[PDB]
Formats: sequence, C-alpha cells, structure tokens
Amino acid sequence: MDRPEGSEERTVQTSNVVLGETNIESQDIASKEYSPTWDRLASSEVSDEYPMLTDRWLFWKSVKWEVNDSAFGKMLVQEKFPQSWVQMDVNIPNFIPFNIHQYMRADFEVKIYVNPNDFVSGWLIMAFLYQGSEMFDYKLRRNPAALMQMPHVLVNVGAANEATLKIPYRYVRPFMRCKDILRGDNLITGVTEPLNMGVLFVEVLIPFRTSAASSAPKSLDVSLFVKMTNAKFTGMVDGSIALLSKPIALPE
Amino acid sequence: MDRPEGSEERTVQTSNVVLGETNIESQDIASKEYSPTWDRLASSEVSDEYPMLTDRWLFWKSVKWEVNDSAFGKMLVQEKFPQSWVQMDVNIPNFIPFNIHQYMRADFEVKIYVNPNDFVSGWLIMAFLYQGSEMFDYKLRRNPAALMQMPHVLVNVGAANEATLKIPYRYVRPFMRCKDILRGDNLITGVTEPLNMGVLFVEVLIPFRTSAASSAPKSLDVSLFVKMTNAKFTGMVDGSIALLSKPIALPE
Amino acid sequence: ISGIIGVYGLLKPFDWNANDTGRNVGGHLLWSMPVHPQVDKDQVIQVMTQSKLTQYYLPPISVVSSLYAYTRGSIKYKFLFGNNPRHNARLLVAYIPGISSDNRLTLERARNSAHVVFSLNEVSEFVFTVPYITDTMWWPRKYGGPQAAGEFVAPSYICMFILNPLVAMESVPSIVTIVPMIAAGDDFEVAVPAQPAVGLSRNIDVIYPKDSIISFKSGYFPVYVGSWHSFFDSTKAILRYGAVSDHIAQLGNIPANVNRKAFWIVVGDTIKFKTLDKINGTEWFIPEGEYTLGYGVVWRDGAYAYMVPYPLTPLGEKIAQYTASLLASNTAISQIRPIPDYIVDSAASKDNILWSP
Amino acid sequence: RARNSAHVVFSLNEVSEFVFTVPYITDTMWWPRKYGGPQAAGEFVAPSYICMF
Amino acid sequence: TPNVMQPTPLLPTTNDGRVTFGEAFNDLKDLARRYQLYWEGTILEGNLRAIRRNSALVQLPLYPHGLRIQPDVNNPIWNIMRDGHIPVISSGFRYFRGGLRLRIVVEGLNSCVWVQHHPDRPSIFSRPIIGRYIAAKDAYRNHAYAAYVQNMSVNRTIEVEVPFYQPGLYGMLNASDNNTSFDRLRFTGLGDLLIGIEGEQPIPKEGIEISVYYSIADDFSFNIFCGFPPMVYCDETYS
Amino acid sequence: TPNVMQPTPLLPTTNDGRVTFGEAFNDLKDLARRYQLYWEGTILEGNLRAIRRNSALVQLPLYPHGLRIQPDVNNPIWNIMRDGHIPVISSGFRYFRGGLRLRIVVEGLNSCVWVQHHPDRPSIFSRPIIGRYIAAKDAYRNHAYAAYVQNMSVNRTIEVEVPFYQPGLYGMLNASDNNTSFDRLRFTGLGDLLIGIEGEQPIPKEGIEISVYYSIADDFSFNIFCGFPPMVYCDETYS
Amino acid sequence: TPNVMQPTPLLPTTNDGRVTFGEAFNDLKDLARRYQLYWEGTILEGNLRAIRRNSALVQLPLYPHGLRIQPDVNNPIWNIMRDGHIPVISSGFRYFRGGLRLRIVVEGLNSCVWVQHHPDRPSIFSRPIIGRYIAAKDAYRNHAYAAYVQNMSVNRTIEVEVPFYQPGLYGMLNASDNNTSFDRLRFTGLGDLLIGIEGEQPIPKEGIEISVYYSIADDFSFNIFCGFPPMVYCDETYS
Repeated sequence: MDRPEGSEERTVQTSNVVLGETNIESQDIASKEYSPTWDRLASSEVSDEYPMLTDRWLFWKSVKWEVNDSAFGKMLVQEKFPQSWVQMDVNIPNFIPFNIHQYMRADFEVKIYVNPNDFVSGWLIMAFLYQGSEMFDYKLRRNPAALMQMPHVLVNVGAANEATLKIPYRYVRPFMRCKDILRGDNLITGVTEPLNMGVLFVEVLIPFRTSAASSAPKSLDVSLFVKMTNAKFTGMVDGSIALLSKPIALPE
Repeated sequence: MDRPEGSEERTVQTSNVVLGETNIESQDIASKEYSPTWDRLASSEVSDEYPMLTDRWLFWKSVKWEVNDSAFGKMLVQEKFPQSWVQMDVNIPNFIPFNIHQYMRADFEVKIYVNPNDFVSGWLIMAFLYQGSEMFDYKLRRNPAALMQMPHVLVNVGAANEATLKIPYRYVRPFMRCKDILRGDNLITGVTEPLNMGVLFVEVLIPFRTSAASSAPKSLDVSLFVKMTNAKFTGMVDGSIALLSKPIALPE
Repeated sequence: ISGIIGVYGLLKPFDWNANDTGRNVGGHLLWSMPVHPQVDKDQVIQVMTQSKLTQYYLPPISVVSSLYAYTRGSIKYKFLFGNNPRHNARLLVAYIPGISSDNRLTLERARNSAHVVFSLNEVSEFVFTVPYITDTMWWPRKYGGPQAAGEFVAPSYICMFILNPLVAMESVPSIVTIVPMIAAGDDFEVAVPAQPAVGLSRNIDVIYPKDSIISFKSGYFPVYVGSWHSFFDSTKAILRYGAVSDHIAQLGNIPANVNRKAFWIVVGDTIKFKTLDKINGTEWFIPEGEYTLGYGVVWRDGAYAYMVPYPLTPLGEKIAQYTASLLASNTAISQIRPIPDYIVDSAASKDNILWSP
Repeated sequence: RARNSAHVVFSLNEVSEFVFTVPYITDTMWWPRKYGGPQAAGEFVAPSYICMF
Repeated sequence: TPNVMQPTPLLPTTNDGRVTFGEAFNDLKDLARRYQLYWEGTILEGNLRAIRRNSALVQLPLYPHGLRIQPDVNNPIWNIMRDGHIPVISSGFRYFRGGLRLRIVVEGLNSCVWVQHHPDRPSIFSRPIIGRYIAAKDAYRNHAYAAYVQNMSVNRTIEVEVPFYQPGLYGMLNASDNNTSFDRLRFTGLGDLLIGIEGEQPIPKEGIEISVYYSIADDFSFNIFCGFPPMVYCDETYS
Repeated sequence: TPNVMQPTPLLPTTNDGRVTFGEAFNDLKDLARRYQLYWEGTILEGNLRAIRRNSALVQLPLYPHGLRIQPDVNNPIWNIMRDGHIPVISSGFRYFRGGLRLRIVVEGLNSCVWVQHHPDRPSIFSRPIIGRYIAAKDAYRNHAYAAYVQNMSVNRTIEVEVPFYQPGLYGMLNASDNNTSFDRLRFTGLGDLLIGIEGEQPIPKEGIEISVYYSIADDFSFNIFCGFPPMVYCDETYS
Repeated sequence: TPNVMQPTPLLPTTNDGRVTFGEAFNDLKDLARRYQLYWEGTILEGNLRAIRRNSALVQLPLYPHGLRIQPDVNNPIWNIMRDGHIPVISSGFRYFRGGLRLRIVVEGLNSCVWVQHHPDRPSIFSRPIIGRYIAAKDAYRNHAYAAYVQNMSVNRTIEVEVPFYQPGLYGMLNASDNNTSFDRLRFTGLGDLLIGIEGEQPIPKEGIEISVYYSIADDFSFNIFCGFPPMVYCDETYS
C-alpha cells in the first residue's frame, strides 16, 4: 500500500487466539445486553464458567458464493443458532471448548470475514432471529426485505470490510439443554431441540458481480467466527449418560 | 489522487540538491554511529571538510530488472563501496564533489528509489557488508538468505516506497586512500584497493511479477543515491602525482 | 546473545498461486514445519555439491542455538508477502504443541490450539510470535554433535492454512511468493555449551565412510618422490619424507576390507614429478617428462607399508593395475622391476596426500 | 456413569438412618407436575432421576 | 526494516517466564568463550632441517577465526565434526582488537622448548608449516621478540598470552587466503608463533606430539555484526 | 449498521415542528392497546354432547397473537378485512410476559354461564372446538381452577382477567401449529379457557351466540423486536 | 499411620543419655558422603582403534547410584564385597539435583591425558565401554564441551567436578537398563565422561590402569525418600 509493510491492521485478542482485521466493521446487537439474574433460580447446582475456553474465537464454516448462484435473496447460510457440532459422521464433540452437559447459557458474538478484490461489487446481509424456527412464518421471513428489519450487519464487497453481530442470551427456559430429552408424547412433553436459540441468516443483498474476464475470480469465500462472552453450565452428567441425535436440518 | 494536485510529497534537502519522496521509507544502520577520534592520530596535517560538496545527494546508477531476468537471488547491483568513479574510458574524476587526495574518510547514506505501478509485485533487498571483498566466503554470502542477516533495507514493489541505508565509517586504517600505492611485493606491501570499505548488495527477494498483458511494462528501473554526512581529507598532493588504475571488478 | 538471535533470518520461500483450482481452496495446508530454534534442514536455503557437504543458510537464532545444548522461549516468525493492494486473503497460522508432523493435522483441528488469523488486505508484513508450550523448562536441540544415530524432536509444530482463498485479478500477478523469516523472542534463552551442530563452509571437503586410503601417517609428511638404496639400487621411484637414508613415507592403517589386487588414486592435492622404457611383449612405454601424480601401488616391507608413484595418465593406470596384480601373486622382485624410474627428486607436497581404491 | 453426577457415598457401618437431599437442577425455574387432571392423554416428565448402587 | 523489526505482531500468549541465563542452571550464558580448542598435530625427526639449532619446528599463524580446516584420516576431530566454537562464532563478525591466549602441549620430549611471537610478521599462511619444508629465514629464533623458554622436565604444557600489536584501528578476521592487500598481511593476524627446541639433539624415534589449544582474551572484542555464512551440519558427515 | 443507522445524511430542511402525540388531537399515541377485538362465533343445540352437564361448550386456547384466521362467508369481518390490530402488533415481536383481559358476550341464553381458566393445559390448538366435536376429558369443568360463575339474567357480558402462569422466563407468541416442542405447548399460550352452561337444559331453538373480545394488560410486555413479516392489504380483497 | 507412627508406647525406662553424634568420637554423623569409591579397571593396547587419535579410551556414563555391578575374579573388590556406600545410600531415594566430583588415576602412562564431559548425551549404558568396542561417533573428542587436559609427568590423578545440566526438575537415580523413555536417557544421568590420550603413540607393553573414584557434591541432594530395596549381606559371600 504505502509502507514497506502493508497498512497497519487492527487486532482482536481473546483467550489463546488472535483475529486480524484491516478495515472498519459493521455491527449491531440482537437485543438489550444484560446480566442474567434468574438463572440461579433454575439450578440448585453451582454454575461453572470457563473463560479460557468460552471466550475463544472459533472458525466453524466457510461458504463460497459465485456469480452464477448469486441472486437477490440467495441464502448462503441458514442454520439453527447456536449449533456448532461437527463430527466424522452426522453426529457435542469434546474436541474443542464444548461440553457434554445437560444445561447451559451464554451470550454470543458473530464475526463474518470476507476477502474480495478491489474490482468487485455486491452485498451480503448477516442477520439473526431469536427462535425463528418456532415461528409460524419462518420460511416467509427469509427474504432480505425482512432481514433488514431484524438485527443484522451488512457486508460490502466493493470494500473489504468485517462485521460483528452481538447476540445476548434470550430464551424461554432460561437454561437451554445441550442434549435431548426424548421421552415425551407429541401432545405433552414434545421433543426438545438442543441449543436452539435462533436462526443465523446470511444472504445476497446485491448479486455478486465480477469482471467479465476469464482469468478473473468468479467465486468468493465467506468465513464465519463465533465467540461466547460468559458461559454457565449447571447440568453435570456422564458424557454418554445422554446421547446426541442427528441434527434435524430445517431449510426452505 | 484526492486533490487538484497530487498527494503531498515529503522532501529531503541537502546542499544544492533536493530529493522528493511520496511514501514511507524502510531504513537501517550498518553499525553504531559515532564521532571519529583516532583519525587525528593518523595525520599531522589538518583535516578538511567540504559540507557544501560532501553533504550533497548524488545519483550514480540506475539498473533495470525485467521479469525474464528476475529470479530469487538475482544480483541487480554488486559493486565495491564506496566507489563512484565515472569517466569516458574505464578510469577520481574532478567533475563532481570528488577530490584527488591521498587519504579520506566519511560516513555514507544510501537511498534507493523505485517507481512501480499499482499492479505489480516483487521485492528487492538492498544490503551492505563491511569489507566483504576481503572475506574468504564473499561469493558465498550473496544469497538473499544471507543478505537478510546483514544490515539491509527492503523494497516492496507492491507499494511504491523509498529506503535509506545509513553506513557509518568502519575500516582498519582508519583513513582509506583514494588512489593506489602500487610499489609492493605480494608477500609484503600488497597492492591497496582504493576506497574499498565494503560491498553494496541489491538483489531479488521476490521475482518481479507483472500483468500478463502485452501493453503492460515488463521492466522496472532501480535508481540509487549516495551522500556523505561528514568528510575529512588529509592527503594533499598533485592531481597527477598519483594516478588512477582501472577498477578491478569483482563479480561471482 | 539477545542482540544476535533477535536478527531475522530467511527461510525457504514458496509460491502462492490464486489460479490453482485445486490447491487454492478453503482448508488447504500451504506451509508447515516443526517449531524449534534451529530450522528444519528442508526449510532452509540449501546448496548441495557432488561428493561434498551440503551447505545450509542458517538464521542467527539457529546458528547460535547449535552452540548450546538446550533452549527455550518464544520464537518470532515474520511472514513477508509479495503482493499489491489488489490481492486479498486470510490465513490461519496455528501453534500445535506436542506435534511434529502433519499426519493428523487439518484446519478444523488447528483452530483448537493457539492460533492467529491474518488478513491479506493491503498488508505485506506481519509476525506470529509462537509460544513456548513444553512439559519441561528447557528443550534439547533437534540437531547435535555426532554421538548417537538419532536427532532429537521439536516440542511443537507450526501450520499455515487457508481461510479465504487468495484472490487476484486479470491485470495482476496470480502468484504471490511468501517469504517466512525467523527471529528469537524477548524471552528466548540458551542453556548449555555443547559440541557445535554446525561447521564452517570455508572448506566443505570431508572424508566420509568411503574407503579413503589414509594419507600415510602423521609426521611422515610432506612427501616427495625419491630413491631408496634397498629398492632396486635406488633406480625406481618411491615416496620419501626425508632426504636422510631409511626415511621412506609409511602408510597408516589400511582397512582389511580392501582388495589385494587393487591400486589407488589421489583424491586431494597432488604433486608433479618427472619419470620408463618399453616393456617386452607390450607397447607400454613412458616418455621422459613431467606428470601429475594420480595413481599408486602399495609396497609392503614387513610391518611398514610404503607407496609407489604413478603418473595421472590412461597408460599409468594400467601399469599400476598390473603392478598391483603382480604383488598379489607374490611375483619375483626382479620380474616386477619393469615400475617407473627415478630421474631426480620432486617438489614437496603442501601437506598430506589422500588416496582411494 | 452415576459417579459423573451429583452423588453421595453412604456407609452402612453401625448406621441405620441417613438423608440424601437431592438438588433442583432444571433448565427452567418451575417444574410441571408429573400427574394431573384429566385433560390430555399424556403424563408430564420428571426433571431428574435418583439411583442407588 | 532494521535487522530486528516486527511490523505487525500477532502474539496469542503472554511471554514465557523470565529465567536469568543462570537460574535453572548455575552459569551466566552470554557470547564469551575462553574454552580451549586444538590447532595442530605431531612432528617427526625426518621433518627438521639438517642443522636444527635455533630453528623453530612450527610456524603458527595467529588467527582469531582459527586455521583453514584440513580433513585427514589420522585426525578425525576435524573430519567427522568441524572446527570448534571459536571459528564459527567469529564467522558472524568482521573485526577484533584483542590478544589471544595460547596453551601448548609437547609430549614426546623431556628437553627444553621455546615459543616466540612475531607481531609484525605478515600472516600470509592459512596452515602451519614444519621443519625442512618451512620457508627459509623463517623458523629462525629472533633476538628481541616476546618469548618464553620452558623446560619439559618441570611442566610440558606452555600457557602464554599473545598481545595485539597492529598499527591499525581494527584487526580483520575471516581473511581470504591466496592472492592479495596491505590489510590481509599486517592487519588480519596477530602475527606468527615460532615453536622450537633448545637443543640440536635428534628427535626421539617415537617422535614428538604438539597440541596447541587457544582461547579468547578480555581485551578482545567482536566489533561489527555481519550476516552468518551458510553452515554445515556435522550430523550428516556419514552419507 | 444498527437497525437505525444513517451513514451520510443530506437534510435540505429543518425538522418539522414538534407536536406531542396528543396536542392537535388529545390522546397520547404510543404502542399500547386495550382495544377489544372479536374471537369466535355462534353455537347450536346439535353441537353439544348427549350429556351436557359440567361439560364446556367452548375450548378457547389463549394466544396474545390471536387465533389462526379462518375465512367464512357467514363471517365477513374475517374475510374482507383481516384480523384486528393485536395480532399484527404482536407479529413484530417475539416474547410476552403478561396476562390477557377477556370480555365475553352470551346472547341467546338467559341461564347461568361459567368460565374457567387452565394455565398448565398445553396450548396445541389454533382454533376453538365446540361440543361433541371437542376432545374428551376436555370441556369438563375442573374443581380447583380459576373460574367465574355469572348469571345472564343480571348481565350477559363476562369480563375477566386471565393471569400469566408459565414456568419460564418468557411467553412465546406467533407459535407454529401442527408438529412439535416443550416450548410450543407450555410456554406459548396462557392455557385454555372453558365456557359452559350451568344447566343441562337444552339449548333454545334459535341457538346461542358467543362473542369473545379481548385486550392486553398492564403487566404485559412485548419484549424483543423482530422483523415484520410481509403483510396483506385489506384494500385488495375484491380482485 | 505415617512412616513413623507409634500407636501405644510401652516404654519401661527413660531415654539413653544424649550424645551429640560427635562427642565420644569427634565427628558429626549425618548422611552426607564425600568418601571416594572406585569405578573401573585397566586397559591394554589391543583394545584401542587402529587410529587412536582424538579417540577416547573410556566412555563413562555418569550415575549417582554408580554403575551396574559386574563380578570378576580379576577384581575381588566387587565380588567378595558389594559396591560402596554411595549406591546403597542412593537406593533409598528417588531423585537428585547435584553434580558429581570425579577423581581419576592413570598409572601406566607418562603422557598427557584428557577428560571431557557430555551433559546432553543420553545415558543409555550401565557399563563403561573401551576402545575398538566403543560405539562409533562416540569416544571422539568434541570441541565445545567442558574438559580438562592434564600431563601425567606433573600429576597422575585428575580431580574434576561434573556439573548438573539437565533440562528438568529432578535427576532420576536407580534407572533401569535395557528397554525404554525420555526420562531414562536425558533425565537420569549427568551424561558421559570421555577419557583419552593426547597422543596417538602406542600403549606401553605393560598397559595402562585407570581407576576412577567419585564423590557427591554440595549442591547435591537426595530429595524423596523411598522404601529400601532388599539388600545382600557381604558376610555370606563364601557359602
């Protein structure tokens, strides 16, 4: 750029991990951030916090969107949040700061990284919807016109820019279960979806447009990061006292 | 850029000459800078200083490196420093601030200018080695991996950037002779190389890479400047009392 | 020590192509190596030579560390990129403790350890200061003085992965060379002085386990071609080490794995000497002149072994070939006589002359 | 597997009585009764399980 | 971009706990070495001149960077493992101004031995020369030079300190060998050291063995840091 | 980019003069509504069970977001114009924690009517069910539930306030209908309201008409703002 | 029940009058020993390599608990009476952190002898190895290792102190011998000691005898008390 080195790049450091950024972010908060006080009223057992593990920024997925598949409304990622369970077969894995415990709660922060060229144009919109999977109009609210009204961050492809979406804990429990309690009828005690606080929406606000050249890149990768401000666990059990069912995908 | 004029460009002014720069430099110093105190212990004659002439920044050479000749380690300039003697035939010329005097000493400053486009990539490494011509492993230390460990400046071609290399006087004399004393045997009183304090190394750190277009420039010019902070001369003789021999080039 | 090992040294660079539709994908391993003060021989700039020693361009931290037995502290790996503003990417460089290879190493596993995510957006330089995570306080050097047949292991492993694949354009170079550089952290220390695991490249000549024929004995050199009154009345040529009588150059311990019918060849610095008439039945004849010493045949006389000189010529190799065969069959001393002649003495060697089967 | 949760180890060495006060570990604040008025065909579930080994 | 320059640091952890270089061990580790390393081999009778009186047996050039390594099969300490610490330490620097300490061991003799130092003698050799094969007018004991006469009946190891007597600002180390200047013969080496035997009496049949060890001094200094020349690993001396 | 974010404003004029929401009009306009809107229709004799004693006639699920709209030709207030303000206001939010006020009007009867509230009953229906066609063990009056017995001879409109009795942090509104969890049956609705007639005496030939109006309460709150789902214009209900 | 525990004492008498361990005798008796005990035997010419120059004659592994006892008829001091005090004292402990003092006696030679110390060399041998039968690349004198060169004409007993250079918390004593870990090769022994002869000159016909005595140091400590392994009485070495 203008130095023997590149430009000076901003840094974000949490426990045992460092993230680098080069431009100005685009941020927003899901709801009023607070301090949980009724959670101690749900469990008699002492809560546990693991700052060194839970405060860490983790990379979970990277999706590629090309010009040919870039249309207004195109959903690049549509998954139930928070669910970051990755294993060899479709099967929470103990390989990272993840615990096989009955109950938990925490506030989340989502960072989206995109690295485009100086010569492309497009727009991505990353939004979040508290328990959208339980709404009778879920599949109807996936359109970017509806995403604009939900807490969301915007990504410009005509500028290289990062974005962070703060998502404070909001739920009806107020402790969400990490695993299943499957013994119930459909009329009473229906099956409980583990760790389903909401749905994270990223989509195409403006179709990814590239140069008409052959030697020009026609695909761009969208990487995501997730972190937890403060986590509490109150259900202590055997790692295999309860088991993990195959994640029920819910696409439109 | 962003003004009816270009961006504001930094300036460097010495005696009777002005240098312009536009970006941030990359600098380093050969050794601990100091004030000579044992030089007055070598000559009974009063030393002379010519600030108006010696402090001047001079342009001596400009080399062009193309993509086809740009390989890792490619030596763009390999000359004995300080030797800036230029004449019609291979033959120190009195046409500039240069003196035909027996002894002298001074500190040097080397500035390298390169002017690339916004669309090229590559790296140059300008280093200096005190009396490298006298080392038994000279030809072995020309590789960029070895240049990185010597005092050196880096030039990025992906950014237009200048660089300055401060080289304080270091020698075994401590007055180096400008001309030859040739009457000696190889066993005792070997021939003395005039003004040989070291070797200035510029080389290709990263091969010069251009666009694949035909109408695009495939060659880039590397210009150099040299200056003297404080010069002292203590050998007064006739301009032709001693003569200048053809500079013995020493390449690998 | 802190001043020296703080200086950045260059490591083996590598190309980073954006047009490669296979290697330029999310998750691919671009670069990796064990973490230790010295650098892995394959990650260093090398200069090999036939029948000589391999030369490694070691960084300041590595050379010094090879002078000490143990070591500790953080290491500073500076990555320099040959890009321009148009290029864009993101890399995830990690520090995996307790690992020394990439047999079980992936991006989705590297995120579970001390790592950093660098962005390549108008940035050409950055440093990843890796920690010192060890079960112990000090860590033994990976490479050391010849004493055992095993190189010690590094405590950790550094790996660079792709997060967002490099993207360039049509009017810009698709290749971005990456130059990794190493320096020692402010907390870096070296424990105990030991046998250097390095040597100077001033003289890369070496004597491997290759059956070199021992350069006489020590004190029996320099040598020159002379005469001996007990050897054919001093008319033939032998290698002496002194003008005084009974001073013939003795050879050192010749290994018992050498063929009895074999002759030898000079493998180092040699000397010139002047020296035979035509032999019966053959066209073997040596014209009087000055030749360079090349071949030789061992003449044993009790417990002491001497050397007989032969010119470096296709003819001389065959004559020494036969002479070596005649001595193997215990031929009469008078029949082996038609061995080069002694004309005059020759110049002395700088030092010991080497030989080979 | 029971040793991996809130448990107690009682000794029966000249001891005839003891109490194990079990906690209230729940995802929620209040817990619905397992049995109730005829209104549906399903009995609600208890939040936990006690086992003696 | 100075030799030590960190443009953008991404340090995930805190620094390692500071030790002093002498705490979990009991010595202070810095780059100073008075560790003694070898310099030569043995001599026989047939090496010395016909008139071995006031004629030195060895002509030792004085170099801080040691001598030019020469591999032999009689001497594996040079062949399987390269020269000692000192010449690899001096390889990263350009100038020196101190004197050297010499420890010399003579084992096959019980007769007196001398050692003389010639500062102004041009150091134009990279290898020691012995007896007859020594250049004439050399290995002749001089009168007014720094010397030390020692009897092997009392002690057979000589320890002396060779001073720095150069008419210059610095002392050049890592000097080339074969073809000149005025900086390579009078400004590189401390001079030459001559080792001879007081008597002209013949050398014992078994011969004599001279092992010269040396170390750095206090008034010695490695002044300017240069890049390190590419090294060779001793561990790969078998393939 | 928060939901309200203006990057570069180009405002040519000053702002409009501030009114208070109650000045050029006399009421304070904010988003709070205790305006009563309809919820059901009429019942006949042929709908009730053979033994209509202590058997409720209506099973009303309690939802802040109202019931699932069902267009009829007998009831144009649902067909030509969509459901009232309340369910369109709750469509822009996610959670609620308050109770609801119910005003109930029973017109074809001059005999006593009862209304009971079942908080813990799972709200798994999106439409009210009547008489015989009601699930068994439902529409049976319970003993220890909040209730109100009223004579139609005195007043034929019942006004009660249904409390918030959920064992959770919030109350979920805009709940899906057909296939589960544990958050859709006990955490969404306030429960069920049972409306029955004290006597087992047959329903008059003309039948009875029950119109249930409801409103929000004070301890009620729309906690988290969500995006608005796409709406339908009532003005285009003829083409 | 700690290792020292007296539940119910039945002591009929008073205690014995206290002496200090040095009163009716004049030395203070505690468990510290700088008493020197033997470690090896003699060497002949036929044991050394064909090229015995800068080639050590002995490879001595450094163990506080001494070497693995091997009974011979040529050496009765090992056979009739077991190893000295030191290895029986170290048998009741687990860890050590100090250096060892070595006194070495070389009797059949009047030529110079060297002794070098290799701290980082893995101690994987329980017995000393001599000459030709020594593993290659071992018993080769190194350059930058702690060493001491001594002439036998002046004194034929070498006294040196081997330091503690281990990259660990402790030093393990009583190490097993044959089949590993990373604690048995770098954390057990202080390293190896190489003993060689400066000259390549042949060994005298009578051969040379090397007796290595050693003792503990001050910075040495027996840290953790373990149970005593069953012992053997030297008094029953004839039946």
